[PDB]
Amino acid sequence: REIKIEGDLVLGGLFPINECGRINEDRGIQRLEAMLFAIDEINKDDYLLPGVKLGVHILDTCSRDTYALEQSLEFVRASLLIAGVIGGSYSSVSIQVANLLRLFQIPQISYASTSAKLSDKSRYDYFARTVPPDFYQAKAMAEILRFFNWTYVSTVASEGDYGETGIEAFEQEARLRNICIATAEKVGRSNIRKSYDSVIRELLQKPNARVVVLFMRSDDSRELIAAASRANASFTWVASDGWGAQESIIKGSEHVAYGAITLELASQPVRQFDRYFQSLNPYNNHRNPWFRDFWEQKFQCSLRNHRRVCDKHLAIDSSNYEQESKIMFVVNAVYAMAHALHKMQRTLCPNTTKLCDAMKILDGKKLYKDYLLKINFTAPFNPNKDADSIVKFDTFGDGMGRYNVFNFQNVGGKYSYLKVGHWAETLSLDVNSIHWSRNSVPTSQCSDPCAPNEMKNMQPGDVCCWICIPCEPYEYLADEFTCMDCGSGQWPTADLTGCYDLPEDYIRWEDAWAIGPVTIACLGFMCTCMVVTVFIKHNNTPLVKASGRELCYILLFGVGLSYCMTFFFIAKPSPVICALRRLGLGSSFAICYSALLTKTNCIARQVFICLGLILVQIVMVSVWLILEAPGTRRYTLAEKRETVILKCNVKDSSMLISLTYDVILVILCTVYAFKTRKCPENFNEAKFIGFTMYTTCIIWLAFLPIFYVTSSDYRVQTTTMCISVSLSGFVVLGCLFAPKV
Amino acid sequence: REIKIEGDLVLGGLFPINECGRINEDRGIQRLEAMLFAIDEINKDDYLLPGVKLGVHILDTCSRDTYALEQSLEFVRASLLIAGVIGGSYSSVSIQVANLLRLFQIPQISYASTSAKLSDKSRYDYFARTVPPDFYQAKAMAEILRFFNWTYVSTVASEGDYGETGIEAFEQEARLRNICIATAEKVGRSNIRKSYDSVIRELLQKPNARVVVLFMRSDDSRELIAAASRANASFTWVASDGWGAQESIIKGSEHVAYGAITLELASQPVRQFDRYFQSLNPYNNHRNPWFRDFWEQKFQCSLRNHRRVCDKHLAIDSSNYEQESKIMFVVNAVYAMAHALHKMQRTLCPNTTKLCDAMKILDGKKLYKDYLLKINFTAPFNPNKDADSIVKFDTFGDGMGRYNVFNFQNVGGKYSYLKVGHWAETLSLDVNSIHWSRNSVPTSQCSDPCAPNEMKNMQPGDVCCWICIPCEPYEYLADEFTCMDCGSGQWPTADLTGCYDLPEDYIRWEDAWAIGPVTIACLGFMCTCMVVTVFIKHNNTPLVKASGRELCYILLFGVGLSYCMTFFFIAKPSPVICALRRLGLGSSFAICYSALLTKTNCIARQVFICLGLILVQIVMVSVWLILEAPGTRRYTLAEKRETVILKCNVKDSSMLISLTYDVILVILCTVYAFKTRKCPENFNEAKFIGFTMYTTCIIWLAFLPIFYVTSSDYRVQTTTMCISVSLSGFVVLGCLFAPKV
Ligand SMILES: COc1cccc(C(=O)N[C@H]2C[C@@](N)(C(=O)O)[C@@H]3[C@@H](C(=O)O)[C@@H]32)c1
Ligand SMILES: COc1cccc(C(=O)N[C@H]2C[C@@](N)(C(=O)O)[C@@H]3[C@@H](C(=O)O)[C@@H]32)c1
Ligand SMILES: *[C@@H]1O[C@H](CO)[C@@H](O)[C@H](O)[C@H]1NC(C)=O
Ligand SMILES: *[C@@H]1O[C@H](CO)[C@@H](O)[C@H](O)[C@H]1NC(C)=O
Repeated sequence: REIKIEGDLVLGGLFPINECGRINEDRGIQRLEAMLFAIDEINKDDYLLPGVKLGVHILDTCSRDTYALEQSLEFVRASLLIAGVIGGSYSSVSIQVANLLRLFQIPQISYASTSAKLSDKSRYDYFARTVPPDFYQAKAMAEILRFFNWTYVSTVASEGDYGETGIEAFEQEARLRNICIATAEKVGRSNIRKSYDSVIRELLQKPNARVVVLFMRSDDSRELIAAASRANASFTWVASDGWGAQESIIKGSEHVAYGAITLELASQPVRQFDRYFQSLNPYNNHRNPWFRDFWEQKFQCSLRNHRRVCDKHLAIDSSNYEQESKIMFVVNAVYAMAHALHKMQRTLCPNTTKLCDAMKILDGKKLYKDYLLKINFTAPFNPNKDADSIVKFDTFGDGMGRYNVFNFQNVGGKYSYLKVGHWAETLSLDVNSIHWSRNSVPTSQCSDPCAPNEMKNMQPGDVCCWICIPCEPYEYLADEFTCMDCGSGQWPTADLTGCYDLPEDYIRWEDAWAIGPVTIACLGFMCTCMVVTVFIKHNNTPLVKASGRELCYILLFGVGLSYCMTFFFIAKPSPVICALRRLGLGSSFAICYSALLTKTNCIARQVFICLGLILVQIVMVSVWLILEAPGTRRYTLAEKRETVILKCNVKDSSMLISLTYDVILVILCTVYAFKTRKCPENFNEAKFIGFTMYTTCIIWLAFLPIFYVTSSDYRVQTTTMCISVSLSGFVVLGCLFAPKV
Repeated sequence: REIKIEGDLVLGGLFPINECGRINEDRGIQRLEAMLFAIDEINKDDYLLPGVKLGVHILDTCSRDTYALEQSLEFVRASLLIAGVIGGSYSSVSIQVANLLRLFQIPQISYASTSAKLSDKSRYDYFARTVPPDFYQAKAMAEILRFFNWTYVSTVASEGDYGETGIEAFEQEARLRNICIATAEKVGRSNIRKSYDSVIRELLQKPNARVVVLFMRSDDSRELIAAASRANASFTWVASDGWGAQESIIKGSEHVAYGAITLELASQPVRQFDRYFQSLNPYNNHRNPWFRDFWEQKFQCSLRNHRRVCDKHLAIDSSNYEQESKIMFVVNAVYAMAHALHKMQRTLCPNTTKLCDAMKILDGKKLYKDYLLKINFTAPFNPNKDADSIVKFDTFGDGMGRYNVFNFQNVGGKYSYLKVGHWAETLSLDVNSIHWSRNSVPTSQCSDPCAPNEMKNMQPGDVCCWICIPCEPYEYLADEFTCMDCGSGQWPTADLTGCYDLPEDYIRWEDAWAIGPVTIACLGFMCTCMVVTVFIKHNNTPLVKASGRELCYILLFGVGLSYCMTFFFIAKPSPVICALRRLGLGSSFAICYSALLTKTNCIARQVFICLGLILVQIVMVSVWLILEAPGTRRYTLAEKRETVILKCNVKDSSMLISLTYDVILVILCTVYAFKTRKCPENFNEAKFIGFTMYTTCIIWLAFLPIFYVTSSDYRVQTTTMCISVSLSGFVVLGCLFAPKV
């Protein structure tokens, strides 16, 4: 089981064919028929090793680490001849052969070993890939979980030298663009969490992690899809090139990965392969001893007594297979050895064409410094040469990171893969053909964004998580993380940034006071109207002649003003109104004192009536000073969180100070009118004035101490002030008209 | 630089000597002079390979991975002779030589390679240690962070195949005994966090992680102590056997690790070593070419023109060195090869003694199945044979986990290590000789335990962290995580589990009422006393004869009872007292109705006085029914969070219902006594009774509507009820005595 065609030079090469059940049919013998294709297409091509036939010596690796070492001794046991192997297509296969070809100085060219450990050039100093490392693959998994703003993800990586050193470079590149990984764990096949149902349940315990980064190998992604359909669930499988663009890892679970996003490595494929690999039947196939049963296992044929025996019209056309992505890399990484062993011949022995004596030892260290910086044109089957087709190794012997972004679009019945994107500067994937799980762009964040009514961003200690919590309704949410207050008087709008002020109320609308006391004040116009018969119609009455005929024009005209000052208590507050209420209340109780205590010396006496007529302005001039000097415009009281009630610019004691200027003259009114409690003059002094000395001004000391207790203060001061003069309007001044007529 | 002494058989062995600056002097040539000691002590010992001389072929490893492979080819390049190597003392040295000795079937016996990857017997099937794995070392780091209850730790492990597979078995054994690791990171020498100041600052950003699990190698623990003293800080270094019991990793930082707890592997050392290694001078030392400059580098001597040249009286006694712990393991793991190559000779060729023809090929696979189950007595220098000294491999080729627990006690000036503990069942370390950092048993938990006044355990989503938060003061903290309420009436004690009830108040102490109204009631005894002159002294008065002489014994005796029912309003509430208040208040106002409305028909009238004398019990019999049928015991009102005020078992309307039974007879009292407002009989009816018809019962309708408004209800009903009868006690019944005398 090893090909041996002779040649003046020998190229090695060890390929994963077995897996020893299957022949692997996609990344296996579809690559061994490509490297052997290029060797068949070198010896015919002149000006590239002319006259020096290249022969190969190929062995399988059985897709296993410690079996590759037993097959790697077939090269070097003649050295204790080979001028370079073509590496191993897997990762753990090609690490622990570079730890044995290093000792004999044999160069190794891998073509798929995307691992980060193989750039430490102090240990593997004979290892140049033609595939970019996995640091440029975590960089395409941070810029693809930020173009969709997924933040709360859950990474899964297989154990070994591929996952654990390709996910330790993702956790140090997802904690740099604020991506919060929930659950990271191993899945590998040596007793960590080897039950695949024990790890698909852990990804189901989190309900808010629908984006799972599958950085696993090609073995633990056909046993994590065959264990994510039994224990039935679904996510958005974002996966590395372990999954890749393989249509044989998904052969029996075509509905659970129906929105998967995988990224292969970008390759414009070769177009002379499908005229060669398609024309290889088991009848005409000599060299490789694994191709004689490849068509047996692929087409399920036979050659013991199994199913349908091979008919000769069974070939491999484009209805069977699609050419693998990493077939450009196989024919590229074998010409790089063919450009090294040609430029060496142009240096050591340029006069001769065949193998000289100076190139018969094959100095390995000199072969690694004539080759590591060797750029070239291309694999010559791919056109657009200058448009990114230059094979070129870096200082570490790598390629350039060029990553297509595939998608598992299940649209045409046949569940096929489909390209959407790019890399190397550009995240250029177009969201118009990407199908998804449940046909929607999914979200995975730690906490949901909530309503902007009272919530706020409260991130306790980290960046990826927060919590929305209600705050006060009088505040505004300005900085979107802590709401702030605007103060009393103003109320925030629906935007929760600015606050709008409020007026007081419609005091004059009804309030059970815009119709009640003004109807009592509607009869207040009838107090002076009913007393107008004493005024002008019957001014020559003998009882009025013995009364204060000049005094009743002060005693009853202001009684109508006491029935008129309540009108200003219902209008809008203003310096023309609420300061006039300070001028009105002093004028209203300028009659209850000047017609009770003064009329004891006038109506129950004109030699001193000039001082009594000047007694109304005895404090009213000083009351004019307190109605002019302090602030007499407006105010606005603010109670608990909803009050804009606009009282005038005084206090309760300021009205009490004006109340003290007149009621003290009414306090000693009945004390100065207690002597005439039995003896009248015209049956009116002891019969009427003593009643208004007691009963009238007691109401002036009843509701007035209650004026500083109430809150709305609607009719406690408007009605009762106008109602208190109706006693002294009728029982002493309208009472005289009762026996008149 | 390789020892070669001949023999009929050959034992290998590769030791870490260089590091190529130092000769490492503790784990290096103090081991190579021990394996070569046992080979010098085998050929003299009969009955253990008799007549077959054992020769060694020893090479250095330079303490490096990929340099051991260039020296491992010196054994096997004659096979493309050696009958077994004695392994590599390091971890990464002895993994990637078992991946090359496996191919030629050569057994390898390590003696310090404590790693968990080397028990996967599908790959390294020619590798039997004599040191227990690292799964039994994480099991001694979970049971040592639970005996001190440290929970919030921060693990640090070096990169490679020792740390990352010895700390991935600690994180899966610290999340099993509730130990919450804060910061886990790599420190290894390939561009992860290779600045050691960048990782000692990350352990300083957490202020609550003073316990750091140092699972690093012997290289990143002399550059993490030489970078934890420059950027000066201190912790409690709990460290694996990378640190171990080495007194050369701490040579210049003897104060920063002064409370360190390290665990080596338990070994009762050999006692024939210090008679052999102490007697090896550079004059008499032939074989090993590294010992000729070992004493040059150890004693800082010379042999270009450096310091003090070697005098011949310079030897190595017990004042220089202490024998390493893993020297029992070197002489043990080389006799296991000597018991394998002896029991094979007793099987294949027992008739002859020397090497026969059947043992001249040295079948390697048969050498690994005659040996892997081979128990033996001991290395024969260690006594107490049956007391745990049996060399024995398990099914995976291991030892038994026996771990001493050292301590860096800096007590004697010379900062020496000191043993405290044990393992293999028992955490038996005794906390009486353990010095610490700052002489205290440290703590590292996520959140501190708080005061039990109002706090509670609030663990949001995890187990390792919580938060203490204050709750209500009327609740008790029962379950130590959520405080619970006990309800009104009872108040929790200092234990915050049980609640104690409260009485109401001392109502009769002062309350501005235990001296005020009772002094007014002290004169209440003087109302009947001043009226006693009308009672017995002057009962034959003509004004009293025209008055109700039989009626005043009902009108004034109950007036003293109205001055006596206020006494029950100050005593303790009870069915004898507060239900008597219901019987008293009806009896108190059985006089204000029967001497105002009834005395209008008696004192201002005996043909109908028998119905008036029966009018006191006209509703009092039904008032006795409501004083007997409902609940008449007690009650207890509970206001907001502090109130146990015990009113009697009625409502305010229940007293109002008793008030409605008598005051309605007093409501129509003045209406029935409004006719005699001008005409008296003995100048007492229209002059006194009409005053008590108006002024007395108006006070009965003044304070009684205020009795259901007050909260404390101290003197609003006790004083004013007794004060209201003083009007009808004096102005109508004491007023008649005023013109009498
Ligand atoms: C089955 O045993 C193992 C062990 C380790 C890895 C893998 C594995 O899945 N390798 C995958 C991913 C790959 N990009 C890489 O080199 O890791 C290349 C691509 C290829 O060559 O076709 C494979 C499999
Ligand atoms: C300097 O380069 C390296 C690389 C890897 C590990 C180490 C290392 O520190 N090994 C330490 C710890 C050990 N118990 C083990 O076997 O890992 C044995 C004990 C000994 O044999 O004396 C050493 C050093
Ligand atoms: C997150 O990314 C999505 C992807 O288009 C975008 O629509 C959205 O606006 C982004 N959110 C923020 C806050 O930038
Ligand atoms: C935690 O361990 C220490 C170590 O002795 C012990 O004293 C303490 O009581 C333990 N705490 C609990 C809650 O068991």
